[PDB]
Amino acid sequence: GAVLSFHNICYRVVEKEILSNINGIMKPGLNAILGPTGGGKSSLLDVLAARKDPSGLSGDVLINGAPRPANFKCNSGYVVQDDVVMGTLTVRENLQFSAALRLATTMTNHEKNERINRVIQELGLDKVADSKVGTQFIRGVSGGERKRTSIGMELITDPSILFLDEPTTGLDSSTANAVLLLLKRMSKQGRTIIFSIHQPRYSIFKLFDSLTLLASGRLMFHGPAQEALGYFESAGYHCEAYNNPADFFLDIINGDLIEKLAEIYVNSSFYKETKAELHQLSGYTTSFCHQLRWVSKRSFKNLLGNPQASIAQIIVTVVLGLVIGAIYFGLKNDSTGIQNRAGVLFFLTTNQCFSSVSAVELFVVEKKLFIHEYISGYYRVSSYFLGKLLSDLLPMRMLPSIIFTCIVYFMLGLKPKADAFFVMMFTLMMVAYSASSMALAIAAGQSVVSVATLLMTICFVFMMIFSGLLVNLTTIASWLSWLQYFSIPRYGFTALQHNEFLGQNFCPGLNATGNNPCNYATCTGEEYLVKQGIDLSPWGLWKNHVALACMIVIFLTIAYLKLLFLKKY
Amino acid sequence: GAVLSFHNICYRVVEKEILSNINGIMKPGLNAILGPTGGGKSSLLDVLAARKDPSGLSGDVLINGAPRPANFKCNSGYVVQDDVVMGTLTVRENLQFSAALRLATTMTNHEKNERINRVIQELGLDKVADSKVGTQFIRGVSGGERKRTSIGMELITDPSILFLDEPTTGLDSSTANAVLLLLKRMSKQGRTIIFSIHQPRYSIFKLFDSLTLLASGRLMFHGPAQEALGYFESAGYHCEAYNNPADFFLDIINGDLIEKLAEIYVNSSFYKETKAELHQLSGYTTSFCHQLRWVSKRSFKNLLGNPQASIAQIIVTVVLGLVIGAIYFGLKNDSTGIQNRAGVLFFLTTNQCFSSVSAVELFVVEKKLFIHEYISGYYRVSSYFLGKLLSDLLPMRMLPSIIFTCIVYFMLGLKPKADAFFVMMFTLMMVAYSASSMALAIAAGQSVVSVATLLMTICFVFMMIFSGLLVNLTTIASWLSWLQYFSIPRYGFTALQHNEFLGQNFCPGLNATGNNPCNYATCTGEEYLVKQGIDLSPWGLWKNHVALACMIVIFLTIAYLKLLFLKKY
Ligand SMILES: CC[C@@]1(O)C(=O)OCc2c1cc1n(c2=O)Cc2cc3c(CN(C)C)c(O)ccc3nc2-1
Ligand SMILES: Nc1ncnc2c1ncn2[C@@H]1O[C@H](COP(=O)(O)OP(=O)(O)OP(=O)(O)O)[C@@H](O)[C@H]1O
Ligand SMILES: Nc1ncnc2c1ncn2[C@@H]1O[C@H](COP(=O)(O)OP(=O)(O)OP(=O)(O)O)[C@@H](O)[C@H]1O
Ligand SMILES: CC(C)CCC[C@@H](C)[C@H]1CC[C@H]2[C@@H]3CC=C4C[C@@H](O)CC[C@]4(C)[C@H]3CC[C@]12C
Ligand SMILES: CC(C)CCC[C@@H](C)[C@H]1CC[C@H]2[C@@H]3CC=C4C[C@@H](O)CC[C@]4(C)[C@H]3CC[C@]12C
Repeated sequence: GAVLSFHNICYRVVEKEILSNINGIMKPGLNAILGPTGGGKSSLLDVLAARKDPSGLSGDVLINGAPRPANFKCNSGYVVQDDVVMGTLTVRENLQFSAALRLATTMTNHEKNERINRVIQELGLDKVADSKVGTQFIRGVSGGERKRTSIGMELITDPSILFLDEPTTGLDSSTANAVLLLLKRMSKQGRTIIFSIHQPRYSIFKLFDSLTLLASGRLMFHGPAQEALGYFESAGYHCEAYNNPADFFLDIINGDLIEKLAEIYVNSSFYKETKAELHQLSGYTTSFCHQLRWVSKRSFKNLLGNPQASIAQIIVTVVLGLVIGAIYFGLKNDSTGIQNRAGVLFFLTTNQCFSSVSAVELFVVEKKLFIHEYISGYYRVSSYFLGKLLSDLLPMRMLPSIIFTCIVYFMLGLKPKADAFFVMMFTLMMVAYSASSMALAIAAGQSVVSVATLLMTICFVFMMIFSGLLVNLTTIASWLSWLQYFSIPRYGFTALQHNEFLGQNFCPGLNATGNNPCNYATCTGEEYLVKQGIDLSPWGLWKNHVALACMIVIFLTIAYLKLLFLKKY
Repeated sequence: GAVLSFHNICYRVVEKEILSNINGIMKPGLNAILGPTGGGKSSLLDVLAARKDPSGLSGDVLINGAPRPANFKCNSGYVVQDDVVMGTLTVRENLQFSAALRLATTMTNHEKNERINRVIQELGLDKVADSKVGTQFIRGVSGGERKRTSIGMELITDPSILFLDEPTTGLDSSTANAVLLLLKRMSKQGRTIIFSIHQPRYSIFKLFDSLTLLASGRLMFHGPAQEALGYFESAGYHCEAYNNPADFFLDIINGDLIEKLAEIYVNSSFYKETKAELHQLSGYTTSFCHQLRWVSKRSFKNLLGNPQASIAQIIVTVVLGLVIGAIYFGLKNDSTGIQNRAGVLFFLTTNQCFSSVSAVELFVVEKKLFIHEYISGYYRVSSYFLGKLLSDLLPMRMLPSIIFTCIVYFMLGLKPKADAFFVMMFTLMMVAYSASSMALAIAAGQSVVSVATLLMTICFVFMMIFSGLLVNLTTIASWLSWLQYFSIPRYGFTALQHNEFLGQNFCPGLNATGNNPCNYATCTGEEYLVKQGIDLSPWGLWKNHVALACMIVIFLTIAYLKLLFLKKY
């Protein structure tokens, strides 16, 4: 099988050392890593799996007599403590996704289906193959079945070496025993299993083949688990009956010293033998389009399977549209036309902007899953970005603009032409895309959602002040005027005003005989636009969409560069 | 000491029964309640402590031979699974609060200080008496010390009977052993301790005096913990060595049936004896002002000790004020005066309204603590309400109005009089109070903050539409006009407009010789007000503050009635 031999490890993580001097050999079977919570057990596991940065590593990890290959992460499985499976998807769907992106595309779909069937049969999930996994807060298969599902996702590719972080934490005692019996059955086949656990039971402990006890980043013991109790008893720490030996081992460390125990081990017979053995030993699959298609498919299934959020936004949009159509019904070309028109346009623009602060959750929620799957070799950092946008961003943001315009444009009696209807729709869509893109840029590469939401809201109100309606931008002083070019709402609102007010007359029965509206009237739409600082040329309408497009590109590029330089280790 | 004898309990919680037929006697010592998670162990604990509604209870709880007194909850302590201590306060401060509200006011402060010193010495917290407890996510004393602090808060009043829900869950093994040794020391004094635990160790289990095993709402065993293993072994379920007997007992239930075990117990020698014994046995301190003072003091200390949130809001307010003063600097009485004035007033009003959706967290965050302390007899439901308002609501909402007005009123060149400055300040303060009150009304008596925040934002935008600026309320149709009287921003904005536009002239060099501004000019402020639908009489300014005050009263009363009828059991 495989023999993962680590020798003289020292990891320095501010320069702290969480693993000091750890050497051992993990032969095939069911190997273990025990110790207190603060001990470097998960850290050692990651070090052996190469899921940790090589910066601090100061030792030689050597598998089956040769240095670790570059494709080790891809050829070896790793199971997370908290399952990352997609609740909205069916078990077989998740297994199909993993098979699609990990296994070679040369394999035909029939062969992959056979492989998935084999794995499902082995884990014993055949009954619940076609059932939704569930969020573990939402209803679905049981927690043990979710854990089995994760194990299967990693088992698709026939891994020789398999790592497991806390396989039994949060599971019930019966479920935990079931999981570990399953792992023992897997190990009898020759697959080397390496895992870390917390507070095991003697029924569990009786199944181990090797034991690695860690405390405060030091090696208290490495050897067969059966002989560990004899070793400690020989050291003088006698054990009482009806006491789980694992608890006794932890108790010795707790003191109910550490360097003394480490030296005792160094003088053991299990250390010189291990030294002799170690001295003897020492001296992308898939194309870009495939990744994009599958990640987009998974995202769309997640969107449909959990429709509570999207449906609510659609409902709110429709209700607001029907209310606004009734309130502003029958806009008139009289003294009060200007106020109502400007007000409705302002409201639509700001509603499109402030409703886009819900895009911060697009990447924040799925951060751990993204990191795990990138390290495991599922996909590139580009395909994830493009697919997630194409699935979760384009349609949701493209809908509200269409709904609003179709509902309100003819109830309100706005311009009766077709050239203007689609300009309005396009303008609103671009505003929404730009605002959502700015949200992604700020919120990308973060795990906390609160701060990003606060920042987004503050920035948007500051932008909204510098829109035309509230301040008359021609009045603002020079040393603060330039801030208006950094406003998303300004461009959209200006475009809508240019589209609507060009041609209207708001003076009933002027008769223009004296030709004098008293110069303080605002009798015509063009006069209002010029007094507001807007340009009546056609370029004045499109120099706003140009800016919105450029802002979209800039923000999306920033978000990509933030995901690409994120720390994934 | 005390002998809490329960007999023939049946609790029906939709009519489900989670406790079927449970009888037992809990003599002085260190008694226990074990079983699986789904078993009614916490439910039984609450039933014995009277923290559960008497509706479902169908049995006789009898303490020391007499029915439970009405003041039982006050004379008996109860410790929650998740500690509710205030992190922002020092240990001694929390103990002082509990002593102030639980112990009689007749006791002098010197005696109470001596009592607190005794308790601190007993628990062994003397070293960390003057250290902040911490949130357990923020730095502070260790988790074990927080648990000891809770135990002390309950131990202030010298309870004869003491209840503990999961005293050791989340604690480290060494810390758990320390806590339980402390409880054993307390029990040797004659105090009857009753507690529920999960997955104990044999070191812990060796300390028990009585055992009560529950599974699926049925009594598997009640008797001395020492004899339990012999009982089960006699039943045929032999036990292996190096296995914790608690785990063996749970394993028997897991099956690695229940009615069979219950019948076996009914035929036991520990059941007839208990029946014989049971048959033998059967056949506000403080004034309102004190409560208000102390709850307000605690709230203020919590506000100062965690200043990250308040400081940020103050900073945002100041920054916005200084930006707005620069943008709108030197308002002129010309064609563009009306727009800028109306815009700034609108912005200030809506900023005061939308910034008050952060008040939903005032009561949502401290819901569990409020319920626990009300049931324990700390305070009334009125004193908590008034004190929490007086501490957390009045100052925070009263500051921003003052800051905004003082900064901007003279930079913008608004009315140069004093009568108007304070009208503006008062108007803004009332708007903020009314909006925050409406937030409290909706969010009161809830544990989830998301839904309330969404509702608040939606209601506020709907209100903002019906303000004067965007819609010209004189245009709206009759069957929808009446919705304007339910708008908080409308009243404030109308008041500010009435205060500012009354007397201004926005037509430079009219010369009024022909006396014709063309009737479409809006040459004067009064003309703008009347065209907007506002009343120029002085009553038109104050009929808005009257409405705001009435809304404040209505919403606060609603919130109180929602807290008073909340389910606390
Ligand atoms: C339109 C008034 C105002 O622009 C202002 O000038 O003062 C401050 C402020 C405003 C609007 C909004 N907010 C504010 O703080 C928060 C907010 C949330 C909104 C939401 C909820 N977002 C947080 C996504 C909507 O769905 C639609 C419109 C929304 N409008 C606003
Ligand atoms: N990236 C890091 N930065 C700083 N300290 C770290 C980092 N990774 C580990 N450590 C430290 O190394 C020590 C070991 O932590 P460790 O990972 O082993 O926790 P664990 O409880 O044993 O893991 P698990 O519960 O998942 O099995 C800790 O003190 C931890 O703070
Ligand atoms: N107010 C309630 N409404 C509905 N069901 C309830 C209520 N209180 C308890 N139950 C039910 O009674 C059963 C027992 O739950 P229980 O309180 O004992 O959980 P527990 O794990 O044992 O408590 P703990 O962990 O804190 O020690 C559960 O099925 C629970 O859903
Ligand atoms: C760099 C980051 C922070 C994003 C900021 C980009 C902003 C400031 C840039 C991006 C593209 C720019 C626009 C590009 C084209 C023109 C047309 C010109 O006739 C007027 C200015 C205008 C309208 C620019 C204004 C500033 C602008 C909107
Ligand atoms: C239960 C909730 C919705 C409370 C909101 C109640 C509102 C609708 C009530 C409370 C007090 C009321 C005001 C009381 C006094 C007057 C003066 C009168 O000359 C005009 C109406 C006006 C201004 C009322 C309008 C409606 C009003 C503001």
